[PDB]
Formats: sequence, structure tokens, C-alpha cells
Amino acid sequence: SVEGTCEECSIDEDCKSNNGRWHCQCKQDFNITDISLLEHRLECGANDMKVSLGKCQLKSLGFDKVFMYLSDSRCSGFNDRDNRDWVSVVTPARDGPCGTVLTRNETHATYSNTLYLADEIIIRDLNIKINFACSYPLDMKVSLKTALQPMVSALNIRVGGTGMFTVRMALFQTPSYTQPYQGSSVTLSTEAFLYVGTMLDGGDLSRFALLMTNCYATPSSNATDPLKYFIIQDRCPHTRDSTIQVVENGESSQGRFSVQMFRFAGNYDLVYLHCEVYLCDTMNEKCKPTCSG
Amino acid sequence: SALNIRVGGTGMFTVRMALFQTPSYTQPYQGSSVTLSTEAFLYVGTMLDGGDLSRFALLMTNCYATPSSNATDPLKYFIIQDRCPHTRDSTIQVVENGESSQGRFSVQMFRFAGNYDLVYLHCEVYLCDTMNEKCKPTCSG
Amino acid sequence: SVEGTCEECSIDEDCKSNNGRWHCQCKQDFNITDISLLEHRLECGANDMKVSLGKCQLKSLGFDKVFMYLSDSRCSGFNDRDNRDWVSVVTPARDGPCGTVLTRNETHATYSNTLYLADEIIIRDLNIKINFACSYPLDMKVSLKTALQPMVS
Ligand SMILES: *[C@@H]1O[C@H](CO)[C@@H](O[C@@H]2O[C@H](CO)[C@@H](O[C@@H]3O[C@H](CO[C@H]4O[C@H](CO)[C@@H](O[C@@H]5O[C@H](CO)[C@@H](O)[C@H](O)[C@H]5NC(C)=O)[C@H](O)[C@@H]4O[C@@H]4O[C@H](CO)[C@@H](O[C@@H]5O[C@H](CO)[C@H](O)[C@H](O)[C@H]5O)[C@H](O)[C@H]4NC(C)=O)[C@@H](O)[C@H](O[C@H]4O[C@H](CO)[C@@H](O[C@@H]5O[C@H](CO)[C@@H](O)[C@H](O)[C@H]5NC(C)=O)[C@H](O)[C@@H]4O[C@@H]4O[C@H](CO)[C@@H](O)[C@H](O)[C@H]4NC(C)=O)[C@@H]3O)[C@H](O)[C@H]2NC(C)=O)[C@H](O)[C@H]1NC(C)=O
Ligand SMILES: *[C@@H]1O[C@H](CO)[C@@H](O[C@@H]2O[C@H](CO)[C@@H](O[C@@H]3O[C@H](CO[C@H]4O[C@H](CO)[C@@H](O[C@@H]5O[C@H](CO)[C@@H](O)[C@H](O)[C@H]5NC(C)=O)[C@H](O)[C@@H]4O)[C@@H](O)[C@H](O[C@H]4O[C@H](CO)[C@@H](O[C@@H]5O[C@H](CO)[C@@H](O)[C@H](O)[C@H]5NC(C)=O)[C@H](O)[C@@H]4O[C@@H]4O[C@H](CO)[C@@H](O)[C@H](O)[C@H]4NC(C)=O)[C@@H]3O)[C@H](O)[C@H]2NC(C)=O)[C@H](O)[C@H]1NC(C)=O
Ligand SMILES: *[C@@H]1O[C@H](CO)[C@@H](O[C@@H]2O[C@H](CO)[C@@H](O)[C@H](O)[C@H]2NC(C)=O)[C@H](O)[C@H]1NC(C)=O
Ligand SMILES: *[C@@H]1O[C@H](CO)[C@@H](O[C@@H]2O[C@H](CO)[C@@H](O)[C@H](O)[C@H]2NC(C)=O)[C@H](O)[C@H]1NC(C)=O
Ligand SMILES: *[C@@H]1O[C@H](CO)[C@@H](O)[C@H](O)[C@H]1NC(C)=O
Ligand SMILES: *[C@@H]1O[C@H](CO)[C@@H](O)[C@H](O)[C@H]1NC(C)=O
Repeated sequence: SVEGTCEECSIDEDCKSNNGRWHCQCKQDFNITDISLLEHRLECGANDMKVSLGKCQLKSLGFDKVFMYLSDSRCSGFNDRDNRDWVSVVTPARDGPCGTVLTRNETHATYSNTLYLADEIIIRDLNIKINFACSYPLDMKVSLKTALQPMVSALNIRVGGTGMFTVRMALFQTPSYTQPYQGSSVTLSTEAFLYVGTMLDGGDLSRFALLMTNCYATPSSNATDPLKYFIIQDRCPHTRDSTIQVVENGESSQGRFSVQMFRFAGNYDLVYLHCEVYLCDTMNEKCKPTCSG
Repeated sequence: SALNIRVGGTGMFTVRMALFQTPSYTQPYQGSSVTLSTEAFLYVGTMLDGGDLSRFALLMTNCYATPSSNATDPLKYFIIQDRCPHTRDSTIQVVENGESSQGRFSVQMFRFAGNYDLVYLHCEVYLCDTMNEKCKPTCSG
Repeated sequence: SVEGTCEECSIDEDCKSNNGRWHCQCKQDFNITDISLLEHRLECGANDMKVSLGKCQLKSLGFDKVFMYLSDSRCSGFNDRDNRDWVSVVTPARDGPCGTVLTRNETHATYSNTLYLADEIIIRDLNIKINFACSYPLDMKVSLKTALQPMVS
């Protein structure tokens, strides 16, 4: 048009501009013949089927006027009216109108129809008819979007059970803590080094650490005895004794303390070992006590 | 002389289902979620928003509920098993299925056993051609 | 079973015997509903927690098939396999598996989990969920059994 600017013509096709001579054409993108003959696009809709070809392709192929017809002449092509580059026709997805037929097999149905293309009403050299069909699945997945939150009169009852963990300690001979003892009693000398370690036979949670809050020896099996020799006092070993060394405590489930043998002063011949232990959570507590060792 | 070139296009039909309140199937819901009680009766129907061909009938091959939106879940409660409703539950009644495009099944609300609070509904459907298939399944209801 | 005698069925539940008609049921000991709803037993283990209810109670309450589930559906109930009267489920005493959580305070830690009971997958009238927890002391007394007899010059 001699009034509208580049917006007057389709954006896809270049808008040529010169003094006293304005027009719009296309580029190498849509310029060739053979691929244009092979060029097309199709759209299968829920209720309609659309087939379109580039109008610039038709113009370049010499088809200034385009006549699009189907098996039924009542169906006729027309401009896209949405994107001006294309020219398209519509066909209802049924059998009987617009010349469409229904091809059905067990898997899923299909609709087939033919499109006739020509430059004019009559055909002189080539009669190109496009055979096209849309396949619609006969089985499909459907999901309800809206979820549900049902209400029920529920009965909730608290149950509480006391539990106890399993804890044991062993007397090892070597500094490597290899062989536990099994006899009910043992004999040793003062110069002998008493290597002892503790273990949890169950509940070896990674975040639960073993911390010796305090340890002591007793002349008798009865823990409640006034004569106590604290080996670990308030999470740390007793000082003034170089022989007291602990390799690990609170690092993991394996808590080991090293000390040499001793004997209570008096008529007490037998010596027992007792300990108190606090399980430490690594999430919050550092579980690595530090003191004036 | 004529040139013929084959063209094919993958398409899909439009299918949707709605949750009605009344036994007459009048008002669909619109909210993303709803709350209900066990005694409440869950009336549901399915419709085709397009392609309402007279000879294509709607047949519920199987329906089931899922605790989550993901259909591929082992915990499935089949409400319709192989084109027929699950027995041992008098509350399961379907007014129409395969007669026309309007397939409706009636059941009362339920809740999955466990920690699952939300329940979803999924279905599979087979379109039936009235020309050849009777499309009126019969079974030991 | 039409082959095994009274030993075939659990001793706790009475074994009924008649010509052409044998079976086993229970007595007034396990027959009522309300106390059965209130009846249960729990066991807190060192590494596992067990909760069980009388199978005869479930049968008498109309729950011919029993579905026991927890906060995590991977955990499922099963027969006791030690005393056939009970039916029980197991849960490791940790946080994360089987839906269990860890409730901790300064005195001592505690593990809590919920048990879901139903006759079938779906629930129609009542949704009874049993909230249970085991308390494990965080401080405990340990004594070495083996005494010592040191030698001195
Ligand atoms: C019912 O009915 C219905 C109807 O509808 C059905 O269904 C259907 O079916 C049909 C048939 O099968 C189909 O079609 C097919 O397809 C396939 C696949 O495809 C592929 O590819 C593509 C591309 O191309 C892709 O993508 C696509 O695309 C499209 C476009 O194109 C679109 O549309 C869509 O969308 C897409 N897809 C989707 C899914 O979406 C796909 O994916 C696929 O992929 C891949 O690819 C590859 C490559 O290509 C492949 O491989 C290759 O292939 C070739 C062909 O292509 C060959 O085969 C070779 O060998 C191979 O290696 C693979 O495989 C795939 N994957 C899978 C499968 O997975 C296809 O494959 C086919 O093809 C065939 O066929 C055709 C026809 O039809 C033919 O063509 C022919 O050719 C010749 C030469 O060769 C000439 O001459 C002529 O002319 C032509 N035409 C006619 C014949 O017509 C071809 O070739 C082939 O054939 C054969 O093959 C063999 C092997 O096996 C050989 O050996 C032989 O040789 C041949 N033949 C001859 C003759 O030669 C077709 O195309 C449809 O699809 C359906 N539908 C649906 C919806 O799907 C049903 O089934 C019924 N039922 C009852 C029961 O009946
Ligand atoms: C960190 O967290 C741990 C959590 O484990 C905590 O340690 C536990 O604390 C609880 C609370 O103290 C302990 O359980 C209390 O035991 C008290 C004394 O023992 C009772 O009860 C035993 C049965 O529970 C019984 O026999 C025991 O039976 C077990 C089998 O079931 C067996 O395994 C065990 O060996 C055996 N022996 C024991 C345990 O020694 C005992 O023989 C003895 O009779 C008991 O008095 C307590 O009852 C009070 O507390 C509970 C809540 O814990 C209340 O329950 C509430 O009741 C309401 C109705 O009244 C109801 O609506 C609520 O739903 C319900 N639940 C709540 C509130 O959570 C009780 O009613 C009662 O509460 C108050 O009592 C006062 C005075 O009597 C009364 O005036 C109030 O009215 C009443 N409250 C209310 C709301 O009415 C518990 O049963 C547990 O034993 C501890 N664990 C261990 C391993 O010992 C730590 O302390 C905690 N630490 C910190 C720092 O926070
Ligand atoms: C095809 O592409 C050509 C681009 O070469 C379009 O116009 C041509 O422009 C060049 C400018 O360098 C001229 O030398 C050519 O003479 C032009 N083509 C002709 C045929 O004169 C052309 O418009 C595009 N479309 C068609 C249908 O040829
Ligand atoms: C509950 O206890 C009764 C005992 O009275 C069990 O069976 C009953 O046996 C008496 C025999 O005097 C019959 O008169 C009753 O008819 C029996 N009960 C029924 C329901 O018929 C009974 O098996 C026990 N358990 C249950 C679940 O009822
Ligand atoms: C341990 O000793 C204390 C006090 O000496 C006493 O009260 C307690 O009964 C004793 N216990 C045993 C088991 O000997
Ligand atoms: C659904 O669950 C299956 C298996 O449980 C899984 O393979 C799939 O990825 C899941 N899909 C979605 C969307 O969650």
C-alpha cells in the first residue's frame, strides 16, 4: 500500500523501501522451488484440522492466485487471519463433512483427507494433491487436578514404654584393644598396664557419642561404697598421675582409657571397676571436653 | 500426471472430568482443593470438550484413586476394575457408562489408610464405536 | 485345618472340637470391644521397638484382615512368629527410617512414632492411629562383672 509503512506488509517477508517505489518481498529463507514444493505445515486440533503453506512460496512459484480445494468443493481455503504469512483451510474432525473419511483400527482411529492445489480452476501441467491425515489416540491418560482433603473422626491414644539401652565394657590386654577377657576373675601385677574400653552392643547411632562423665574403682562389687578412687573426675582424668592416658573419649562409640594396675590400701584384696557415662549428641554439643590435663 | 506426497500429523483429543455435588450432576467445582466427610456422597462425571461424535461412546476401562498426583504409584484403589465396578461395596453405583459421552460413577468419600492426607482421582477410558461394538459391558455386578 | 489337632491352632484361643465340625475361637478373656480398643502391648528394645495387639481381638472387632501402617508406608505389620496370638510390627530405633522422629531433652532422649490401624486400605467410619513412644535413659549405671586380683610384693 502507498500509505502504510513496513507494518502494512507481513514482518516475515522483508519490506523493501525506496523513493517513489515501495514494496515487500522475501529472502533466501523462502525463495526456492523444490523445497517449497516439499514445504508445508499441518496442525491437528481437538475439533478441527488445519493445513497451511507459505503464501510467499506460492507467489514465488508463479501461483499469484491460490485455489485450495478438498474432496468436497464446499470446503475452500482462505487467509490465515492470525499470522498473515500463512494461508490455511479448516476441516471438522468428523466423517461426511468436508469430504473427510474415518480410518479406524484397534490401536487408535485416524482421519484422512486430500487437499487439491492449483493456480486456477483448470489444470494444465501438474495436478498436485496433498494427502494428509491426523492420528488421534483412542486411549489416553486423564488426571483430576483438584485434590481432596477428607475429614475423619480419628482416635489418637498416647502409649509410653520405658526402654533401656545396652552398654558393656571389656578389659583388653594389648594397647591395640584386641582380645577381651572372659573369666570371672583375673590376676595381674602393678607394673602391668590395664587397658580398658567401652562399647555399645546396640543403638550405635552416628550422632550419639560416648562421654565418660566420671569413672572410679571400688574394693567391692557394691557401687555405693565411700572408698572411691576416681580415675575420671567430671569428664576429665585425675591429674598428678602421668600413667593416666585416654586415647579417645567422646569422639565415637569407642571410649578407651589407659592406666596401670593398682591396689587399694588395707585388707581389701579384690578391686572392681565402675563408670558413669553420658551419651552426647554431635548435632548440638561439641562432645570434645577440654581441661587442664 | 499427478504427484502424491504422504503427510501425517500427531493429534490428541480433549478430555476432562468434573466433581459434581448433587446427584443430578449440576455444578462443577473450581477450587484447587476441597474438603469433605466420609458420609458425603462423591458424585463424579466425565465429558468430552470436543469431538462429541454420536458413534463414539465413553467406556471406563478402569478407574482408581491415588494418594498423590503422580499416577504411577503402587498404592492404587481400583474403583472400576476391567470395565466394571469393584464388588463388595454397595456404595459403588454408576448410572451410565458407554451409553453416550456422559460417563458418571457414584461413590461415597474415602481416605487412604496411613499418613496420606490428600487423595487424588485418576481414570483410564476407552472410546467405543457403536457401529461394531455393543459398548454395553455386562458382568457379575 | 482339617488335619492338625488342637496344637494346630494357638493355645491361648480355645480349640473347639465336634464331629464333622472343628474350629478354634476365644473366650470372655478376649471377647469385648471397648477394652479391646483400649487393649494393646508395647516392647522397647535396645535396637528396635515392637507394638502388638491380640489377633483374636482384631477378628472379634470385625477386622478379619488387618492392615498396620506407620508414618512411612515401607513399614508394614506382620505375624508375631514367636507367640502366634499376637501380631506385631518392628521399627528401628533411629530417626529417618520407618518414619520415626527423635525427641530429645536434657534429662534423656525419646523416640516417637505413630501407628495406623484399619480393616482395609480405605477408611470409612473411624481412623484410629496409635501414638506411641519409647523413652531411653541417657545416663545409666554400668558395672564391670569380672573382678581383679592384683599381685604386690
Ligand atoms: C493403526 O493406524 C495408525 C495410523 O496412524 C498406526 O499408527 C501409526 O503407525 C505409523 C506406522 O508405523 C507411524 O508412522 C511411523 O513412525 C515411525 C516413527 O517415526 C520416527 O521418526 C520420526 C521422525 O521422522 C520421529 O518424530 C516424529 O516426527 C513426526 C514427523 O515425521 C511427527 O509428526 C511426530 O510428532 C514425531 N513423533 C512423535 C512420537 O511425536 C518419531 O519419534 C520416530 O522417532 C524415531 O525415528 C528414527 C529415525 O526415523 C526411527 O528409526 C528409523 O526410522 C526409519 C523410518 O523413519 C526406518 O524405519 C529405519 O529403518 C529406522 O532405523 C526410530 O525407529 C523412531 N523411533 C521409534 C519408532 O520409537 C517411523 O519409523 C515409521 O517409518 C516406517 O514406516 C514408513 C511408512 O509408514 C516408511 O516410509 C516409507 O519408506 C520407504 C523407503 O524406506 C518409501 O519408499 C515409502 O514411500 C515410505 N512411505 C510409505 C511406505 O508410506 C518408513 O521407511 C518406515 O518403514 C519401514 O521401516 C523398516 C524398519 O523398521 C524398514 O526396514 C523398511 O524398509 C521401511 N519400509 C519401507 C517400505 O522401506 C512410520 O513413519 C505413526 O507414527 C503411527 N501413529 C502415531 C500417532 O504414532 C497404528 O499402529 C495402527 N494400528 C494397527 C493395529 O494397525
Ligand atoms: C524429657 O522427656 C521425657 C519424656 O519421656 C521425660 O521423661 C518421662 O516423663 C514422663 C512425665 O513425667 C513420665 O511419665 C509420667 O510418669 C509419672 C509417674 O509414673 C506413673 O505412671 C506410670 C505410667 O505412665 C506408672 O507405671 C509405669 O508404667 C509403664 C507402662 O505404661 C512402665 O513401662 C513403667 O515401668 C511403669 N513405671 C514407671 C514409669 O515408673 C507408674 O507406676 C506411675 O503411676 C506420671 O505421674 C505421669 O502422669 C502425668 O503426666 C502425664 C503426661 O506425661 C499426664 O498425661 C496427660 O493426662 C491428661 C489428662 O489428665 C491428658 O489430657 C493428656 O493428653 C496426657 N498427656 C500429656 C499431658 O502429655 C498425666 O495426666 C499426669 O499429669 C499430671 O499429674 C498431676 C499430678 O499427679 C495432675 O495434677 C495433673 O492433672 C496431670 N496432668 C494433666 C494434664 O492432667 C507420667 O505418666 C515418664 O515415665 C518419663 N520417662 C521415663 C523413662 O521415666 C523427662 O522427664 C523430660 N525431661 C525434661 C527435663 O523435660
Ligand atoms: C530471491 O532472492 C533474491 C536475492 O538475491 C531476491 O532479489 C534479488 O536481489 C538481488 C540483489 O543483489 C538482485 O541482484 C536480483 O536480481 C534479485 N532477484 C531477481 C529475480 O531479480 C528475490 O526477490 C528473491 N525472491 C525471488 C522470487 O527471486
Ligand atoms: C464370646 O463368648 C461366647 C461365650 O458365650 C462365645 O461363644 C458363645 O457360646 C455360647 C455357649 O453358651 C453361645 O450360646 C453363644 O451363642 C456363643 N456366641 C455367639 C456369638 O454365638 C464367643 O465365641 C466369644 N466370642 C465372640 C466374638 O463372641
Ligand atoms: C551398698 O552399700 C550401701 C551403703 O554402704 C548400702 O546402702 C546398700 O544396701 C549396699 N548394696 C549392696 C547391694 O550391697
Ligand atoms: C511417579 O512414580 C514413579 C515410580 O514411583 C516414578 O518412576 C516417576 O518418576 C514418578 N513421576 C512423578 C512425576 O513423580
